[PDB]
Amino acid sequence: VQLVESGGGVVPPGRSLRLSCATSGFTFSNYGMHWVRQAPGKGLEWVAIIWYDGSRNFYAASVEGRFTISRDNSKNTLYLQMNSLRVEDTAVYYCARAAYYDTSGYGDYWGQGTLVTVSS
Amino acid sequence: VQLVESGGGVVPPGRSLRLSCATSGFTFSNYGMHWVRQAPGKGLEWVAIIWYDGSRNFYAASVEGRFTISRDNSKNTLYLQMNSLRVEDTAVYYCARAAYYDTSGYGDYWGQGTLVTVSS
Amino acid sequence: VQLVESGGGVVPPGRSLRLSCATSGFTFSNYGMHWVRQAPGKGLEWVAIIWYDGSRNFYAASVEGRFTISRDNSKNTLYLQMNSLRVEDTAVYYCARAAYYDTSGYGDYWGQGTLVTVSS
Amino acid sequence: VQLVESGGGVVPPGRSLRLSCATSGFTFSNYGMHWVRQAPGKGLEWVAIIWYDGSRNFYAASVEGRFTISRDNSKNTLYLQMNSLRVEDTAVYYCARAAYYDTSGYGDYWGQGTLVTVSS
Amino acid sequence: VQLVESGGGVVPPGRSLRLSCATSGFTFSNYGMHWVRQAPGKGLEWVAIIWYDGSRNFYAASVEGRFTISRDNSKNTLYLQMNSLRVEDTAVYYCARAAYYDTSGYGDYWGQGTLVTVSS
Amino acid sequence: VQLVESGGGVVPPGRSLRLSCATSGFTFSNYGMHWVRQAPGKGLEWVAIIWYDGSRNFYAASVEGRFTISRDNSKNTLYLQMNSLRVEDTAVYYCARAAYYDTSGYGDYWGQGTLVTVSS
Amino acid sequence: VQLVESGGGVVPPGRSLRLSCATSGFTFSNYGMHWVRQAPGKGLEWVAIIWYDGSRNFYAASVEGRFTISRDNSKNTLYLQMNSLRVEDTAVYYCARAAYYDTSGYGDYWGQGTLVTVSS
Amino acid sequence: ANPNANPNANPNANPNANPNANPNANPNANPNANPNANPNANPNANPNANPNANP
Amino acid sequence: SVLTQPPSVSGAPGQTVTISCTGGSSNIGAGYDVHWYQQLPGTAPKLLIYGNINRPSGVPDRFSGSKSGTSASLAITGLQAEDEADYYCQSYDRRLSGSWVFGGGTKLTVLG
Amino acid sequence: SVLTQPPSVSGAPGQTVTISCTGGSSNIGAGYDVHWYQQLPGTAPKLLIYGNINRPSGVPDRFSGSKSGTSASLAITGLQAEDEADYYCQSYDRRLSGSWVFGGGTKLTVLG
Amino acid sequence: SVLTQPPSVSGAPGQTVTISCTGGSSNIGAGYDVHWYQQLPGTAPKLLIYGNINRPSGVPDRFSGSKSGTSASLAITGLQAEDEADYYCQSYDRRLSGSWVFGGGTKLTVLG
Amino acid sequence: SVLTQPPSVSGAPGQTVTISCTGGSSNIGAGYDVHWYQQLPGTAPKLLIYGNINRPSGVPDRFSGSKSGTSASLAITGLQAEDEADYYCQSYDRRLSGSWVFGGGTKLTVLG
Amino acid sequence: SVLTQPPSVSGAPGQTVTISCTGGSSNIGAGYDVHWYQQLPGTAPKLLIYGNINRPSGVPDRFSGSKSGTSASLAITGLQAEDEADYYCQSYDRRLSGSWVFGGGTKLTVLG
Amino acid sequence: SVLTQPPSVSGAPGQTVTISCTGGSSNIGAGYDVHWYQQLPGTAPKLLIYGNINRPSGVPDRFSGSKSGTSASLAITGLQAEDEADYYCQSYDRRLSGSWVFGGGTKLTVLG
Repeated sequence: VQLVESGGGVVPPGRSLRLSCATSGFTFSNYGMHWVRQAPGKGLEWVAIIWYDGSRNFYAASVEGRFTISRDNSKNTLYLQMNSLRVEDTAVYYCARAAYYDTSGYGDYWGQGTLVTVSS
Repeated sequence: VQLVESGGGVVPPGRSLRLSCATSGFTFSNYGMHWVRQAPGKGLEWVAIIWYDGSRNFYAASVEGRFTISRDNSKNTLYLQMNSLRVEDTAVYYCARAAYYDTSGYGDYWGQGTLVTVSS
Repeated sequence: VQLVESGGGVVPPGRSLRLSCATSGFTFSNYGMHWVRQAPGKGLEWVAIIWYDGSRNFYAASVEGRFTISRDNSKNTLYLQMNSLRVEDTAVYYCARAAYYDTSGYGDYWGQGTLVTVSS
Repeated sequence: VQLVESGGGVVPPGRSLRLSCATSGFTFSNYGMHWVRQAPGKGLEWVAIIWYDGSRNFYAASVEGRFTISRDNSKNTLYLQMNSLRVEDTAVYYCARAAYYDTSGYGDYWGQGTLVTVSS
Repeated sequence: VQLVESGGGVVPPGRSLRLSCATSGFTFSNYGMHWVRQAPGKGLEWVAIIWYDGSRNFYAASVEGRFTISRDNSKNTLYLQMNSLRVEDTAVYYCARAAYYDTSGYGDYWGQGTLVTVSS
Repeated sequence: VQLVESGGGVVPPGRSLRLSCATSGFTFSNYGMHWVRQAPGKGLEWVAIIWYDGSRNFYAASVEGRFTISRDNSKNTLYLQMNSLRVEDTAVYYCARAAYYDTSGYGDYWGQGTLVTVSS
Repeated sequence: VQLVESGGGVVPPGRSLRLSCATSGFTFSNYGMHWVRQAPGKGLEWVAIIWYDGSRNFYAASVEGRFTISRDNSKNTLYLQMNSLRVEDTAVYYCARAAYYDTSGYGDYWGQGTLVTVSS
Repeated sequence: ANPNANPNANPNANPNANPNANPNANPNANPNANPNANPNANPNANPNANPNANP
Repeated sequence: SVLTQPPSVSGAPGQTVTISCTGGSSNIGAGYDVHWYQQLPGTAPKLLIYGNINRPSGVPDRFSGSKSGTSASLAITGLQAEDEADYYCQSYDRRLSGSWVFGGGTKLTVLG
Repeated sequence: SVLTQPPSVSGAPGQTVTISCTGGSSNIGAGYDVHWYQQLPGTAPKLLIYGNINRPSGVPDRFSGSKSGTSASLAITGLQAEDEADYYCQSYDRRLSGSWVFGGGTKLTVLG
Repeated sequence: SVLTQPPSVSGAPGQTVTISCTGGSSNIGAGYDVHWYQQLPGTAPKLLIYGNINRPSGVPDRFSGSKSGTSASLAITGLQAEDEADYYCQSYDRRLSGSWVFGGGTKLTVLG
Repeated sequence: SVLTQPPSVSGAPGQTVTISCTGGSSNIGAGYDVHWYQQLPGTAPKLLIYGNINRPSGVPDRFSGSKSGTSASLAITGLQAEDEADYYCQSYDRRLSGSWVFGGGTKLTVLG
Repeated sequence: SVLTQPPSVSGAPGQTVTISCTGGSSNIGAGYDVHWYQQLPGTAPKLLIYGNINRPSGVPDRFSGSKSGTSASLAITGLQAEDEADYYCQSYDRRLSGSWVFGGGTKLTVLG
Repeated sequence: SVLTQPPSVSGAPGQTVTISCTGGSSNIGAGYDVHWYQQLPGTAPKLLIYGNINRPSGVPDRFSGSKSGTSASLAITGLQAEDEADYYCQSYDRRLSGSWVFGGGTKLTVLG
């Protein structure tokens, strides 16, 4: 199971940026996906989830309305489109594969992460 | 999160009027919605609620059987259909986004409202 | 109903091997199929499922990403393509016809299996 | 709407027999068809269905693999090919025109029926 | 877009009558057509449809097997041939051009109709 | 691939005008063709299509019944015959070579067009 | 079945060259033909096809409009006329007999080709 | 809620669906199809012919 | 036979009788619509009731019925001598491969 | 008469009059789009509304409408004498073999 | 192994023996139906019991079973020498991605 | 206009400017491929992008795009003075009789 | 941050060090399962513990945990130099819109 | 290059080697039949495999083919010194104007 982040870099605030993960080793279409991020020096923060068939999406309160999560099952690819990037959005972004245990869920496989910096 | 009401005006008693609330900035389909009203000189009165998937509706006793609440997820729009308007229905109507805390719920985001006058 | 398997044998580890199950006595195109395996001296392990129209596939965690399940309705045949065979994959493989009862499913008809040995 | 059975008679077990229904009064090519049977002294048993375009066929568990259902739209005729007839297959066979209501279906027009006897 | 009808008249019951809808102003061969009828003093009843290439036909349950719908693309003409006319078939018949929106269809252009009376 | 157009000019309303798109450098007979038009100061409006063998023609609703599209493979030429021209038909007309990807079509090569002016 | 080719050699850019594939052992007039080419050190590229009676021709996009394919059925000979030769057209050209299986075609007999060189 | 695909669902064809033709589909010609010649066909049209020049 | 029906019911002309049809979570309480057929001694079954409450225009309003829970029922009022017949219920059983399932069938005897 | 419509509605010139249309899970709440037609006394019906809210270029904005749940409606505002007409709703009933179903039809009377 | 079965069971011909299958809240007490398979020493397994209590027509009424809470059970009565076999239980674990889960199997030895 | 495009976008040479195209379930979210054309002030609307992401060999690698839901977009990176042009998006609307539908076009102004 | 973890823990190689995670009535006392992740200095978090007590086959049996009331904990026995890492707890807070919540993480220092 | 092939494959005489060819939804997974050709250093390609699995009577029974989704395949068993050749796959790409499309070929070296 490989999950590979791509599309990081640095932008002026107000600009858009698009991240994605290519996957292999498992059937992409059978699993939901998550994005999480970690600002430098900080702990982990959940960002968004997309259901295996794309029918549902949920976002962290701090990014809803600015970020969009999507996926193309035929390309084994997960995407995150960020609009209006703010300085506060500087972080390493990671992909993770959704898993669910009983009363709560978890990620099992993780990618390597990519860095997005927002600065003028 | 922006909530915008539309459709107020002046209607003789016995006639109908339809209100709506356009929304943006959040995923409309993941949240329930509320309507409340404020008579021009009074406090706030709860009017109606509709569940995120449209499966449940509840109405204040003062309007039940005369008012209908509904949603169109594809237009990100909340509607309120008021039939058999009475003079007592004069009020500013507001939409609000449903939120829930623990043992009771609350509205977090509010629109601006629109005025409905019922008079000869 | 009769399920006939062929394609086992012995291969060096790392090699691929394609197994198949030919069927007769029923309409192949109306039923989903399963593969299970039994390592010598061991109990049964579920391996994979394919839906009647090929729209879904699920694999045991122990083989996902290495094994592929497929079918060709015009020849009434179920296939299992195993890549990267490991020593641990030595087993008798069996095909079975999917059946479903209420809250869970089961296999009803079984083939006689074929033996796959992976060894130096 | 007329549905007319033909081709009944008596055979020793193990022999084949072919039944058919001539149809008129409706557009044959737009409807699916059913065959049902009633052994003397018994109730009704469903035997088989064929889709309007021939794409799907389903059979009762007790006859699948022995019976074949088919149709020829150019002749407005429904056929049933029975191979390996058993004594247990003695029954009056009937055609019915498929109809469907909501969560289940029904036959609306029925033929007259024909008797097939299997005996040594 | 013009739809011009001719062929009404009065017949004794049991007799046949043929209607013809001549068309112009559009490419006839690209559209399906409908017939509807309105008994005097009554609302509208759908009667039949024919597909643009003549491959499919559907009829109202009350006329199926008695009425035939057909078309000659080379003359831009739609026909309706009614056999075994009943008194109950008295109505103004209209042709219409098929249109389709999303989950259901509609007629957009309508002819002026012609009157068929069946009486003894 | 060259697409060369000629035939514009000023037309009193109600009169006809014929446009002709001469082509070379490709097998004209293997491709369908399109016409679009652009009223001065406006965007693009699709007008018509003709199939490689002339078997199908489709027109924009705004011109259907007034415009005729045709072709003569022996001269590698595409024609558009416009009758009953209206002031609203003033536009630069362009020809294009049909292309298709998966689910929708597109033009790849374009002519230079010619200006048709309809005015008192 | 035998295909014999001749006509290669060195031609200055811009000039023309004609290839000729002489055939025997089969009824030439009953089969279509193909040409493919292979630049030295490169893989195969399809160039052109001609239908058994010359009623349809297709060309690779990179040569369409510059190359002409033809047949003289009475002489059992396939020709390829290449005009405006470019250096990039240097390749061994081969003729082959068209064949067709089910959802795609193929060659089932190949000639030996001849080398066309375009050079300054 | 579990966001993953659900195994443990009936994998068999469903013999409970309207088997009749559906009289609710666009009856019009479809202006969304490849208008080109289609270079994917048997170029050897010779396996089946009337041996009699006349019918 | 997966739907349960009494083998026989009866009553004098002018009486009201009912015919039951009982299933389970796979075929009545499952949300599947129940249908009824009438068979006369020398012919093919005729549709009597469809869609639980509806009926062909060829059926007089003497026959009606409904469904609730896992039990469906055919009510016959104004019982006539002519009503002697075999009545069958029909549904869909989600545990089986067939499109239709039937009940055992009930014979209605009119006590003339 | 598949879809339910009042046989008659009315109002004085300038007023708002609405015409309802009610179906069920088979034809409005079923997700099928609702269409409306206008018929004048000596001619064929004219498409008034299509696609629940859209209308032909031949229709003035006096007529508009919507669909919600199993209910549908045609609203006429600025009622004119010329609006005296029969209005019909149309949809598709998934339980029937025909492509179109119509409501009973409503006559709009203008109280001039 | 997901479902727990004893590795061995035995008894004399004519006796009654049982084979247990114990799960938990995710697989048996979860409401998922339990199935049983019989494997004879030189072949593929045969469905013995399905749907917790039902069985193929090819199985004599010697074999029956039940399910309660998280514990399922196979009862064999009138034990014969011919019942020597490996018996396996099967269910569905909602915590895993696979359609089926099995117990480890129990070997039944008949003490002839 | 069928597809929605902003009338104007801009940026300085060296900046990134994007041009949106928004449709609906009739033409983008419908699964129809989106195409882009570039019209310079005195020429024909040359194909820029096809198949949502592909482009003719005559197009510099500064142009790219994507499609998601009902939205689609053309991005220009490394914006040049020479990119001043009218950009149009094209798709197919399943509710209309025509082969192609267009947005109204967007003018890209380069702030040189 | 709705789950509280100490910012730092430590111990000598060979000692047992525990990392707590304290929530409240909305997340741990609410019955939502607690998960743990391990992050090494230059990589992505790795699942360490799941389902409160279970662990991936890639985790040494040196790591274990528990859940009680609103408290949860990760115990690391046989502390090695290689255990220097950031450990995070994860659960679900029913008062928030997000699927996962995390504590701030605890850094484990091995006093080599 | 339309279809994707690795540039090289090898093995010792007596060994089994395979040659792959992977396409997309427009050329192999599209349902188009894949063909294979073998080219010797001084001549034209020879039909090796047709119809994904079949072959000419002039081909030794050492060669056979297959297909799964978008992946086509050629297997060579009993590798001989004489199998040194360029192996090419062929299919039809629905997005292109040509009758045939090819991969770039795979070079087979026999380690003799």
